[PDB]
Amino acid sequence: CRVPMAREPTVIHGKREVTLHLHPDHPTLFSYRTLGEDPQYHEEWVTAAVERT
Amino acid sequence: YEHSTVMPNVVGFPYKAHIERPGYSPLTLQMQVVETSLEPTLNLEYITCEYKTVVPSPYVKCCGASECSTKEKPDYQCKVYTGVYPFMWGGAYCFCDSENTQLSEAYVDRSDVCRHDHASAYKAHTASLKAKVRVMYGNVNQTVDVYVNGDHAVTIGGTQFIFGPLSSAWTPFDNKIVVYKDEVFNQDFPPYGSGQPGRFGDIQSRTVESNDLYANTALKLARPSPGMVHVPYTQTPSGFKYWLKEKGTALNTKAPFGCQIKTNPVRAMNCAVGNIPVSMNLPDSAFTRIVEAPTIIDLTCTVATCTHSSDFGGVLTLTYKTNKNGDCSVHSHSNVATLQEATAKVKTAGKVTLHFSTASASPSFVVSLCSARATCSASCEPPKDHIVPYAASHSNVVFPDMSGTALSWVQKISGGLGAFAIGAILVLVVVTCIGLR
Amino acid sequence: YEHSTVMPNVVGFPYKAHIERPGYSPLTLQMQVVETSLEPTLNLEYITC
Amino acid sequence: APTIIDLTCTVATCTHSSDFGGVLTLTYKTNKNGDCSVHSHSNVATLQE
Repeated sequence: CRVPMAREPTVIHGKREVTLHLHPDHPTLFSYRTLGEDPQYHEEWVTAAVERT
Repeated sequence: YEHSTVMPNVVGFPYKAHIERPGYSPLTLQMQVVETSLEPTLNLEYITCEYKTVVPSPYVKCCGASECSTKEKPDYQCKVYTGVYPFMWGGAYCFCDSENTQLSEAYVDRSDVCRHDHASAYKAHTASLKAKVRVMYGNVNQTVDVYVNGDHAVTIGGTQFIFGPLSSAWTPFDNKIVVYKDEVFNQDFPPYGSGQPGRFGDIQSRTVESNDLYANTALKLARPSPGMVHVPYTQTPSGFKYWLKEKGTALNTKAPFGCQIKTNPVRAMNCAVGNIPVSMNLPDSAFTRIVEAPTIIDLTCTVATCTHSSDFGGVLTLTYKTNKNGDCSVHSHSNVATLQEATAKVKTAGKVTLHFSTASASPSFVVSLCSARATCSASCEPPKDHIVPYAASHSNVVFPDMSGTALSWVQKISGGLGAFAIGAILVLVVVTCIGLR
Repeated sequence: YEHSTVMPNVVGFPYKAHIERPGYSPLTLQMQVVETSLEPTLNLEYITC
Repeated sequence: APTIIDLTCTVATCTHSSDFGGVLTLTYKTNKNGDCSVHSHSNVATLQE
């Protein structure tokens, strides 16, 4: 079954954090987990351009 | 020659064991894990898949009276009505005007296809590690698969390695898990035979092929509307489907320590936790005779530049004075620094350059070239990127060593302060002494 | 990698910026001006001939 | 990049003329051969190379 690969985000580096310029064109997922101990997970459906940090 | 050591369980960490057999040239041994599957033992508590409500055509025995013929199918429901007037197309269904019966019946059954679309409900209790390790000593450049428990013994061209049990028994999987297609949720499923309508496991088969099918689903019948031949029922929707919509964040996206999750042989890979004790039995053939290893005299460290970056951001050159040319081991006895190279080539010109990573502003580590030593130091620099795409190459040791500019300043203030305290103590004691005698 | 420096606005002065990137060999970046036009905006008040 | 150790100045002759009227030789101790940067952090001098 075929499936597109979404636009790669424009990473912006910062002190101990990033700010991604998500640029979708149809509802996609986005989940980041801090692979340390007791992570800070997250999972949301991006529908339009956003600036998630 | 038995040798025991511990390596961090971090995939992609170039650990370097440094065995020192008296009467033999020291030998370095660099090894690293490349993948560590963590398979827990499972018991298939039960299997759930979307139900299917079978509704046999009503047996409308009109001009008479039918009876509720009870059955034993899962959640079987049989209802008998009276004073009902079916109206099959083209006119009434029988010459009677009243005194008629409809034997409505309906019962749950597993979907026609859930050998492909079921959601197992295993119950995992005990973990079992399994790691792929690469070892590079002399020239073997080999990789082996071992079960990290302390009983699997792998032989790599002579030497024998036994990877002891993992230091910590931490396991991301909770007591009960639910594996659907590719995710392993940390749910708490209801025990078999106690599923509730609407939520997970309203339909519970003991196994994919077995036929028990505890099917509590609140399937309820209702009298047909006059002048029609439906068999209405009010069944709470597929509980399994509602679980799909409200499954929540799957364990794949919240596993601690960055443990990647795979499903078919359910496992957690690349779990970066704890240490891996390693015991090694070595044959004498591997080692090198001292009389043949180029001897080293007047060893000296001089760090060209140190930057405690995530990768190897520090270069140190060793000035020595050898007798011949060849190669032999190097290693940092301390842990604050990790060398990139394992074996360096020694030449008549007493100069060899090594690259090391670190995480301390003022690291200090006893470098060991071939057979000698040299107290090594540096004044390091912090990088300016805030981010890199590769993991660390240095144990996170940030505490400086004495003689560091940070501690040296602390020593200076304390030393001056201590002298002031001593001077006051001496003056007071002298005053007390002269007062008494 | 951002790096901000100041050069003297003197034609033909071989300025030599020196960027020290930790984790990398320091790079000397020499640069010099060759001509600096200073054009102001005008408003033709009138013409006299 | 080649590593440098034991760096020390020695000015053969300095005449503070308009041009590069000062020559200094640096004695060092490297591990290999190559090229890399040179720069005077202070402003009282301006290197040509």
